[PDB]
Amino acid sequence: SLIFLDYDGTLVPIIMNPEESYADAGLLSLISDLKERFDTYIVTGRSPEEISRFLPLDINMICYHGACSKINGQIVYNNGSDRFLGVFDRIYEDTRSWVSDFPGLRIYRKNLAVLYHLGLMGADMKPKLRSRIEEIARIFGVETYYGKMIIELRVPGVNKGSAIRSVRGERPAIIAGDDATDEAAFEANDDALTIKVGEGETHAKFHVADYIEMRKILKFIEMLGVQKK
Ligand SMILES: [Mg+2]
Ligand code: NA
Ligand code: NA
Repeated sequence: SLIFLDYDGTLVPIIMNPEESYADAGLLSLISDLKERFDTYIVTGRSPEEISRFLPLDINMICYHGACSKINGQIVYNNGSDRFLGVFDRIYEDTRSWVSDFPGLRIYRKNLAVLYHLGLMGADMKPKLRSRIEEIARIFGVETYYGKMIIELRVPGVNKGSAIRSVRGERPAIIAGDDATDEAAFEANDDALTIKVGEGETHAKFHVADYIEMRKILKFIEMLGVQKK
């Protein structure tokens, strides 16, 4: 059957340095085993280049919250998102210097998104930075996402739920995630086995404490298949 797994905060912990989130041997073994028994999909806001190096396994992925997928190794742009490739290049070029204007600010460039991390930044200039980002968004016609210590410019209309729905249709599936974008995905796929990771109110059918418990559940599902055959 199908299994859709969010990456950050679901399979790995949320950390201050997101560029370091490579999968450890434990996760590599778990997913390696899991993909042998289930059609496995990593669903993330990360790019295919990121997940590909973080988790170098033979699995499918829905990236950028659905703007691009990597299926059977093929980079597949969805909803004509490739029309935005030149846009994000320009956005990065015109805003990369902000790292000096706002010491502490970190900018993560991706083909279809530019993520501004305010984690190490001073509090005082955040409202100013936020307004600058929104201005760039209006200028280039892109969409702005506000997360925890994060502000990301992305392709308008991306939606994890819709992307997942599009793949599974009505087929049975497991869907796991840790934040609002996943909560929304559960809503768009409420007939699936929804799993919430972390604290907070949720409508998921099952709930786990953290990525460690999440991994344990996946570990168990694997053992179930070993007996099942
Ligand atoms: Mg997450
Ligand atoms: Na992470
Ligand atoms: Na976690």
